[PDB]
Amino acid sequence: GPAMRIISVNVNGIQAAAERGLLSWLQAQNADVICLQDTRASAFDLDDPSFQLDGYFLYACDAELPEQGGVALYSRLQPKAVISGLGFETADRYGRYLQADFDKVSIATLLLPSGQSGDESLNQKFKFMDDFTHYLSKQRRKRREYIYCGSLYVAHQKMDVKNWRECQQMPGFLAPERAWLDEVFGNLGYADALREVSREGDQFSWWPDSEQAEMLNLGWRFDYQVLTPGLRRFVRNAKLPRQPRFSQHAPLIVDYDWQLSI
Amino acid sequence: GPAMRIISVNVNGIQAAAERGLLSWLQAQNADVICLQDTRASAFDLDDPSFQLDGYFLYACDAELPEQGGVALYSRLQPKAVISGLGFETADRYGRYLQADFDKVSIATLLLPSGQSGDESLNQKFKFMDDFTHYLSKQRRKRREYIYCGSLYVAHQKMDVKNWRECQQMPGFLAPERAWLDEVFGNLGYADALREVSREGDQFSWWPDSEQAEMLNLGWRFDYQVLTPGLRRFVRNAKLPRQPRFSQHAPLIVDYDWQLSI
Amino acid sequence: GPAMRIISVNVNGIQAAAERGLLSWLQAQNADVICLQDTRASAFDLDDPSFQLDGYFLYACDAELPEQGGVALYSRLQPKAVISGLGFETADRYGRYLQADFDKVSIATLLLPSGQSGDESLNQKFKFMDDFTHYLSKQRRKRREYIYCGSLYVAHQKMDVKNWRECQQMPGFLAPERAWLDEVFGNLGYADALREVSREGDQFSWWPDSEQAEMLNLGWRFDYQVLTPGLRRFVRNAKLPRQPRFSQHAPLIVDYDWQLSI
Amino acid sequence: HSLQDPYLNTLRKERVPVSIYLVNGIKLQGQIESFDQFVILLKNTVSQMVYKHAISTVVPSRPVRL
Amino acid sequence: GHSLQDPYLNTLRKERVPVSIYLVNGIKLQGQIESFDQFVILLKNTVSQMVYKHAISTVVPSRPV
Amino acid sequence: GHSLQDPYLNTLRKERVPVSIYLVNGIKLQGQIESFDQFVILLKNTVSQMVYKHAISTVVPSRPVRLP
Amino acid sequence: HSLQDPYLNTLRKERVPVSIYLVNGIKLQGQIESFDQFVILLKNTVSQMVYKHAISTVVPSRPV
Amino acid sequence: HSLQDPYLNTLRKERVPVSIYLVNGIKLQGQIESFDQFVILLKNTVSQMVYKHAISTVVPSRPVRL
Amino acid sequence: HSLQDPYLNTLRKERVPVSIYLVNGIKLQGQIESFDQFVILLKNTVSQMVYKHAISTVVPSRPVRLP
Amino acid sequence: KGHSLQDPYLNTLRKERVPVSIYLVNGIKLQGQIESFDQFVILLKNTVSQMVYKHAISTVVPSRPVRLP
Amino acid sequence: GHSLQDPYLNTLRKERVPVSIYLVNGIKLQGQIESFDQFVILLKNTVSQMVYKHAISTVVPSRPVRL
Amino acid sequence: GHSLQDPYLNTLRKERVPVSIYLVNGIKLQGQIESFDQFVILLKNTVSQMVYKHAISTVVPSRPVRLP
Amino acid sequence: KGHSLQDPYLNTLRKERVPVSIYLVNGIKLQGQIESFDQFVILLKNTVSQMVYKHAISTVVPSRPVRLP
Amino acid sequence: GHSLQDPYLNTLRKERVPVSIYLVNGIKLQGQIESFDQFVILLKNTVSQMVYKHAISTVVPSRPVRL
Amino acid sequence: HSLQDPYLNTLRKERVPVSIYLVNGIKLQGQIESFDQFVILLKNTVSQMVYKHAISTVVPSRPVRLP
RNA sequence: AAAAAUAACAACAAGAUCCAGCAGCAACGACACCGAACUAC
Repeated sequence: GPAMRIISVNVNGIQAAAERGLLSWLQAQNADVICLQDTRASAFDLDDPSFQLDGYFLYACDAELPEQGGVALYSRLQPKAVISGLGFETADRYGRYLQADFDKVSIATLLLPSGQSGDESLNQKFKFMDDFTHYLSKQRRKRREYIYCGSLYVAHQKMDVKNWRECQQMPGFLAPERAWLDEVFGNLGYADALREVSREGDQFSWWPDSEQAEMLNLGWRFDYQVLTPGLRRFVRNAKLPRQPRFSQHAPLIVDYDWQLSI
Repeated sequence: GPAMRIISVNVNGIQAAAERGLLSWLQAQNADVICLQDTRASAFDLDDPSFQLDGYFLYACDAELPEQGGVALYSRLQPKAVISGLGFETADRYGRYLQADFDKVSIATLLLPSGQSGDESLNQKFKFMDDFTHYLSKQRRKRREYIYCGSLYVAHQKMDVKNWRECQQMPGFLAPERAWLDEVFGNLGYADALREVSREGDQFSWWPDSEQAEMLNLGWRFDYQVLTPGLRRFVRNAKLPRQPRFSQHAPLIVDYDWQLSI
Repeated sequence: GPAMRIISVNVNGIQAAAERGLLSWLQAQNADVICLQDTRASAFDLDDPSFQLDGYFLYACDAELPEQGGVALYSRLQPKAVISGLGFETADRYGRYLQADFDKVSIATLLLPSGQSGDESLNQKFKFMDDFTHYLSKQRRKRREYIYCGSLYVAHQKMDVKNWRECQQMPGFLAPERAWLDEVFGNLGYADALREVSREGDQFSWWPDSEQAEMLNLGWRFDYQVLTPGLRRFVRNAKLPRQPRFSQHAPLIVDYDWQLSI
Repeated sequence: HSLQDPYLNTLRKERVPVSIYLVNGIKLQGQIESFDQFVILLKNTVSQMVYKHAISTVVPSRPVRL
Repeated sequence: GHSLQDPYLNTLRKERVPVSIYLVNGIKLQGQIESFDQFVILLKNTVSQMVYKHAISTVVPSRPV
Repeated sequence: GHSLQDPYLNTLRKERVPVSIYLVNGIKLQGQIESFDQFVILLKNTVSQMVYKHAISTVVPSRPVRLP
Repeated sequence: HSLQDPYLNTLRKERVPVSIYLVNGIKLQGQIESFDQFVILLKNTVSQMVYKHAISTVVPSRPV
Repeated sequence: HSLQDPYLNTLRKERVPVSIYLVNGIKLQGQIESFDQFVILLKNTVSQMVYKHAISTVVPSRPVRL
Repeated sequence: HSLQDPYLNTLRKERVPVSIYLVNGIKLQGQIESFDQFVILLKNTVSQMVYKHAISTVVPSRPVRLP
Repeated sequence: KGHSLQDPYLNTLRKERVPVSIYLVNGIKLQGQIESFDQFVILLKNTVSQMVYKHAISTVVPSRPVRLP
Repeated sequence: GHSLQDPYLNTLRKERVPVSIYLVNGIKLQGQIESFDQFVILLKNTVSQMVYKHAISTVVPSRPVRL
Repeated sequence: GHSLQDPYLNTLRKERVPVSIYLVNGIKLQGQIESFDQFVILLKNTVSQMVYKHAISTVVPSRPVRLP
Repeated sequence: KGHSLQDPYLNTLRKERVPVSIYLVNGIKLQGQIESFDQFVILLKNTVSQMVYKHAISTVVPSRPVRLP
Repeated sequence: GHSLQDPYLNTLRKERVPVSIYLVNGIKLQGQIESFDQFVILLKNTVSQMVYKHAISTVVPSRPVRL
Repeated sequence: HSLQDPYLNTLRKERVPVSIYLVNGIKLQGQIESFDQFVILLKNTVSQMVYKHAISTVVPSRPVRLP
């Protein structure tokens, strides 16, 4: 049947992903579109055929400072048109957004700054969120549905984090971020993909560098397939495989009944 | 764990189900409260220890005529209080309602008339629905979470019935019944338990007497577990085992993480 | 008082019906717009004075082959604008559609293929219906109201025919045909006219060629006066005068309250 | 409001295409999405807000019971 | 504040008098009064139509009451 | 609350003066005030007519009347 | 309150001819012998009780 | 009446030549001299008292804000 | 106000070119600048103000979904 | 130079009495046979002949298949 | 002269047939024609106006006319 | 051309008649024509408008301007 | 009049029979190959002889990339 | 032609007047005219946009500036 | 075309991601592949011809300096 | 000036700056208003 598999992943640097073997695993997994957040490389660097897969196209938006950020995106068929922009100063400067249009559906490779480095990063993240709320309030009018395959770097509910009592002050889980996520996923109506297909816990996507957290399963859910309410009904399965870890995060394969086409 | 299992099984006459072995199957099938409906027998008949199970209490309310209707209810522990009244001529005169109260949770054995028997039955069904929607709108003030074990004889959406193209004319699927059932699950805020955990089709709970529909699985979903929005989050799982069927309807088994108590 | 009478009779050959007295019968009877179907001739044949009715403007959209079909209208006042063709291949080729817009309403004249001639005719009918359902889904959004004089050649419900069991194999009563006809009157909203003011059985329009079928009255309701819900309130009365009998189809007369005014 | 509220609620839940005749003669068509003490919502390709103090009559396209 | 409206309307409705409700815009409605409220009334000339009070001007009963 | 409409209407009623009511629409009705209220007025004719207050524009007595 | 009542009181005490233009478009002539919160009396040739809601504007015949 | 009062007061103080369009269609012109619950005294050479229940809109003519 | 304000404030925040049809059959176009309990404001070149007792309907140009 | 295709097509649609359908930039879909045409105007027929301007037309779809040599 | 628009407009003006010009915006202008030339077709209804042709979509006379 | 567009415009210009320009989008400009060109028409409102001719639907003078 | 891109681009789209997609100024999409082109009109063969006027066309999105000579 | 448009735009360009251009679709563009040529104007406020003359309806400078 | 041609040529040579707003209001983000008196070919996945008489404005996403 | 009725709160320091776009509405409620009373849209 019409199975559209989207594979979102945060490579945390395309170099590490290529070293660990993300390209081979991704090519093996049948999917219509793959989102790679945080490329940390310029568009010319992605031009190398090493990253170009057979049967997939190469799209990417590079940050002003290559190491600061960058996003990529591959699809099986030539999309209608690529929109490598957002409008805000932060997005345009750090190239944290790239969109691909299709038939009544458009996929966006969103990337909110982690804010785990320092205070300036947390302020940039707060600004980016206070601007993306306006952006989503604007896109709420158009007919075409959107699929933001984005690493929001913010956990929503307790089901996304174990031992929440300890992470009540760690960046990515404070009160304002929780409120913003609850408003974007409730007030605006952008229903999540996981909380509608599998309302279970322990579905973590992030793990600190410390192997102790990995062994203990202490992880956070940062990746998100944000879906317009029009596409919520078109969800089928979404499971996070952690054994093919190729970066700080893990892929988030999601299959939909909707079928894309030029 | 704090699991709570509820079984709703319409028998269309407790005699036939007891002959097919519903009593032993229930006594073996672990559960807390059995919302069995359509007893078709008077209280003096249910009082017979043959029907009374071990470790489960018995409550029953019949109409003026034993075969005219009536509904019964089992329970693990002695409920806080049982009430056999709704306030409507179409409910009390037919003995179609019986509610049992545990700590801030009320389970009700609702039974709507089939309507396929004739036009008068369809008119009585419409009157009962128009009165029950008002009863619900009046009950929205209470804080107790309600668990209506309803045999509504109405399919909500397309997935709830196979070959809807042909069923759009047969009773149990007309426009006003659909509108009423959607309003119950719509504006009023209530939500069905089965459709919450399993959003897939082919999960039917009724088939005509002709074995052809059973072989083709052409059936409806005339059994619902209507839950107050307060209990919507506690729905763990739901199942509709068709093989161990003791009548036209199939046992509907819903398990929650809620833990009832005297 | 204010009233608007409309006649819809499938003549299946204007020549034969006129030789039997159709023209004089219509001229003698009061009427505003005669929306007859199946002219079996060309627009020039209609333009001849022998076909024209004194006091009624005449328009026609002949078919590619005269005998294959054709449609013609008889308006009493110069309509706002006449539109020939429906956009489909089978519609524009075989001249099976002709609309005459008025100040608000816009009587049409639709003629579906019989289907009893052979499997190819049945496939053409299925294709035309699959296209016309989409046409209606697109048309139901505009403001103005319509009054299709369609000869759907398909019975709606069992009550519209006697001995529906034996007709399960004959064309015009198959499962997909009933499904389409009920969906056109279901979700789309296009109400009916004959079965809207008098919901009594034993009323039919079409009768087999065998006179014995007429004596026994084993007929089907093929002539429909489909009308957008906006006009369902203005429907005043309907009649199926089978006494004259000018062709294999009985004349369907109706009278509404809406007063046309060019 | 013993008749206004139940009538509007019945017309809403059933999604009956109602025709609202305003005071100035013109009539609007569409089903009642939601209603208030002074505003009704008509859905007919554009969710418009009609005012109670400007409506003259409200005729359902098909009969409705009470 | 309806010691004169409510009894008159109730009598006209119970007795089933075919009344004609002349609105403010000049239109002449007809039909029997089915049920009246403080701000709306119901007629059934052909279907159950709700007429708003603020849009009504006069109510002429076809028979003296 | 008003103190000038009630007495005027009571006078027009008890004196039985041929009253002419002109509505906001721009029409004329004739008859005597049989009863009044806060929102309706009964007018005598071939058939008693209940005219609403919000629709009445002017009430002219056929003859001059003095206030109480 | 602070404008309607004092304005009507001034119009009455001066006995100035007052033209009351109704919402229907008619121009009623006469003096305001008295005024209420819902009806205004305009007497000059024949007694009249013009309802407040049916009054669009009220223009004096001379400065006040 | 959170913004109506200050808006009318600003139109009055600045002596803005507003244009008041009634419901019947006729338009009146003149600066706002004063206003109160269900009344506006438009004074421009000649004084007039326009009732608010009969006023449909008030075009300020000049770009004036609160 | 349970359904009136949630609609007018939504139109204001979204800046939808709304068309207001008055009770006398006249049409106005523009965006809601600051609606109140008695009067609404338009965002046209003149910033007209329309009372809420002479407005019959308010139809938006683009479909607005209630939050 | 500028009518090498626009004039023959309309002439063929007119001579053969083809019931064409015109589309205005406003989105309306006018129907009726073409009676005449020029450099900036087209005369429809149908019930009452009305004028249409070229600068307001977008597409002229022929209901029946047209053959222009 | 050497066209179809000019004779048709001349006949419309001479016979004074009520035409209903429809603009590209979709609105109509009821009224008869008084004089035309280029980029203009003066209408004389209740208030004289000046259409610009290029903003006209169709000119529909209320009665059949033969050039 | 412009045998008629000039008289009816230069007349309104020299006479200073308040004109109402209806554009193609629906908005209405008001004011007197200060000076018009083959491609643009300057208005004399509170602020020099300069309304283009290719975006004007109609020009209706509120005064019955003579047609010299 | 000496169009350096319009004329050759349309000629190449026609010769190769690319599923051109014309988006009109009105905002509606028309799909179908390009049968012929002119200075003021374009005939696209979408199973009919539809003629779309130039001034009413906003963009001409091709389905597959074409080689511009 | 265009004997009045060029001198009217030259004044706005030399005086650096903030103009609020109105597009045909109704959207407004606020900014000063940086340059102008046949069928093109340059508006630099938030970004040097190039507005086509055929898409402009009105050019309100919001200031009495006349040569 | 004293300024339109240099502007478009600079935008093409610099390959700045421009955004063309049309008269209908739709946006089209792309790069100028080749322009003419009536067309401005884009460059976004493929070459998309855009007519001059339909463009409302060209917004260079990056500041540009005239020649 | 009164919830035809909360199977019941381990308890209220206390109420009178532009839609990557619909195979397209026989046409937009006929355009933003064009100052002595006469009873079907």
